[PDB]
Amino acid sequence: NQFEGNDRYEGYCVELAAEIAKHVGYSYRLEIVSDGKYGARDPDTKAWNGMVGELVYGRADVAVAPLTITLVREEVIDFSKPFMSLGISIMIKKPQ
Amino acid sequence: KSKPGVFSFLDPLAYEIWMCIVFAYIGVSVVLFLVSRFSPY
Amino acid sequence: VVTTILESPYVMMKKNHEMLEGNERYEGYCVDLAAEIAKHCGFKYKLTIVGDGKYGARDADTKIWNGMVGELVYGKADIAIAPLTITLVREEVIDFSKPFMSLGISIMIKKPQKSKPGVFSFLDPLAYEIWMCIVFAYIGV
Amino acid sequence: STKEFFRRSKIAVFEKMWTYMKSAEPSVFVRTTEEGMIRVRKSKGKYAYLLESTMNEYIEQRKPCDTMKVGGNLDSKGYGIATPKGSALRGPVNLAVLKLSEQGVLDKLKSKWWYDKGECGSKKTSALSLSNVAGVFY
Amino acid sequence: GCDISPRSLSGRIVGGVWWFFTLIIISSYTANLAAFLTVERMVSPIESAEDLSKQTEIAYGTLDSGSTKEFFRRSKIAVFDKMWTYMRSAEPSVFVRTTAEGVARVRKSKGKYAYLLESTMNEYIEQRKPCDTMKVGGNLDSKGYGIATPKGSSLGTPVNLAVLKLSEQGVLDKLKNKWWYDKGECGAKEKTSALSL
Amino acid sequence: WFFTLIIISSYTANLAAFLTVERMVSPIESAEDLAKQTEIAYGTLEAGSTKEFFRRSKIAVFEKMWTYMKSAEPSVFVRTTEEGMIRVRKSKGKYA
Ligand SMILES: NS(=O)(=O)c1cccc2c1c([N+](=O)[O-])cc1[nH]c(=O)c(=O)[nH]c12
Ligand SMILES: NS(=O)(=O)c1cccc2c1c([N+](=O)[O-])cc1[nH]c(=O)c(=O)[nH]c12
Repeated sequence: NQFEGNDRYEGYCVELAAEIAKHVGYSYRLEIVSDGKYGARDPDTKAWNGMVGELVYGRADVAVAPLTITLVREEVIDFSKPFMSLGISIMIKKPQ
Repeated sequence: KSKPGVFSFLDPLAYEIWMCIVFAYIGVSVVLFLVSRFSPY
Repeated sequence: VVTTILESPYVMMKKNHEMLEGNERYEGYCVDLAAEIAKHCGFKYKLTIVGDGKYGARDADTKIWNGMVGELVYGKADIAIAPLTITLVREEVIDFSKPFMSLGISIMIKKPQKSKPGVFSFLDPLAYEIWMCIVFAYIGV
Repeated sequence: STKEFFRRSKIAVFEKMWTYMKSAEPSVFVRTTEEGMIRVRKSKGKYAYLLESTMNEYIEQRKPCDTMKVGGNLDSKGYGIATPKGSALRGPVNLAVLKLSEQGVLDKLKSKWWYDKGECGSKKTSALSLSNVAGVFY
Repeated sequence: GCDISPRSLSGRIVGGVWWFFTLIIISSYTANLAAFLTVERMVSPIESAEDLSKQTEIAYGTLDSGSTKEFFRRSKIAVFDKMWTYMRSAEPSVFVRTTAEGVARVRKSKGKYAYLLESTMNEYIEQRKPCDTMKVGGNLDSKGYGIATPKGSSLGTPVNLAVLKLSEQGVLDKLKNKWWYDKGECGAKEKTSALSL
Repeated sequence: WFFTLIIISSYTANLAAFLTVERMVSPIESAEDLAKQTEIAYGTLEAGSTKEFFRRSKIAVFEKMWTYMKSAEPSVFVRTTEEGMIRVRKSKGKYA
């Protein structure tokens, strides 16, 4: 409540967006996907549910978040070269 | 059916170790004899 | 007019490649990849080689690209299918795909061997602190 | 995506995993990631979770720091920056991302928000230790 | 044995506890030695990169005039800054002129040289005869190998979608297994030996 | 006395090692045991139904065998069955 606008948000993606806009040279206003879910289409309704929707429907101009790169999205969206490579991994109890 | 050799009980230690064990036994015994029976005390 | 480079195990000449005529003598990873790419796109391809650097780069004076990048820029080939590294300078003059193989820097060492036994390796079963405590417990007793 | 990746896998090892998967755990599967983390923490090493490496590291650096990531990455994917089709922010954004990666910015941010803010730390001999035979000395 | 044993209760207490101590310690020594001789365990001195920076006995260098050296030079992480300092203040030249030169330098030496390279070639070599090398630790950088195309070719979107489809279904992983691990010489028990002098 | 202690303890320990290892030894009893290990080479007739059966196999274990098969034995394969029997007899357990 103390801070308003982008100043209230802190994290990796925020600083990444700062640097990206600095290099491109544009001002940005953050927000959050109300659905709170990453993009995905309804199999029957054929409608996207998430930030992909906020992009392809003109609501948003860019998405800066952990968007997994997939074929379904790459057809209706223009991604960028991965800023973070990633993979499936194994999590175990730390041996005391 | 591998027939275990007689003197396979020596296999845990190499031949050289047994040889030098014998040598050290002789040396120890001689040095003990000497350092015990030299000084006319 | 695809392109490739002999760096193994991406492109290599199959055993007895004299018998093979063309596009079948080559073997490796990049070749199977190009096969599947052509299958999913349809076009027909003839694997080739370039040399003259074996990869992309630029001469600051000549300002002429060399290798796969050089030939793609100048029309000598259609696409390059090879372990070609994604980089800023190249993306400014060509267009890449999403990485088909991600990697990074790593450390190579010689495999640890059975170390030659050290003099006083007969103390190894117990830590040095145990041995010193043994000595001083002997003294104290 | 992990369940689909295992189900639709043509590899031997992950095929065996899937054959094991869907067994009578009763439920090896889970509905929420926090649920999986809690289940692994409660289990005395009897459960292993499969998840994205980034979250595994973040959790490993979270209090109480009672879990760890082990092994390499089974799959290989990436996170990207999205723009709508036919936008003017395509080339510049990709160029910026690549320039940042070469400059080392992204790795520094990774280290900062994963390790320089972790509750836990940063990072052998089979010889018998004095703790094994302490009662003798006492 | 003993040519004398204590007769008083206090001396006998001392002797008894000493006897217990001796029994336990000798048993422990013999048992742990049996463990050592039964199970061979070779520990790699290095399991990360910080371990490599702290160590000075082991030397490490990249290929001279390459992208890896350019990475270490312009670095901002502390560990890689330390490595760059070392490599710039190293005698003789840790650097190398060719990949095979680095591989040979690693193989000829015995745990003295560690070579910093790409993960893929390292994994390949760890499967070559002689199988006298291994890769340690994680990866210090992120990179990718990408299919290229001239600016304006109609082949961009199709190849992007093709690689994405192949990755999703799992073709590329299978090909890597085929050309790195399979088609690989050494894959992934020896009777116990008598003790030597 | 110190020398004696060390030597007797070493003898007992190495004898225990010998017997323990001799007790671990699980011989080959199935296709899997042969498949995973590689200290022993296995090959069938060059031309025959066995080579075709392994080549055209959709099973995991025999797929692994075939992957191993056609390797640099130099020649795990053989031309005559008597040749295979003689080769196994000559090999000191190094061929199956
Ligand atoms: N676009 S995405 O691909 O939707 C996706 C994007 C970003 C993070 C994800 C994620 C998914 N997922 O698959 O559902 C699962 C998941 N699970 C975790 O535990 C975590 O930390 N992050 C994630
Ligand atoms: N585009 S590239 O960047 O040209 C390049 C592409 C592909 C493989 C490379 C490589 C370079 N390099 O840096 O020069 C060095 C190098 N060194 C090795 O030891 C190895 O196995 N593979 C490589």
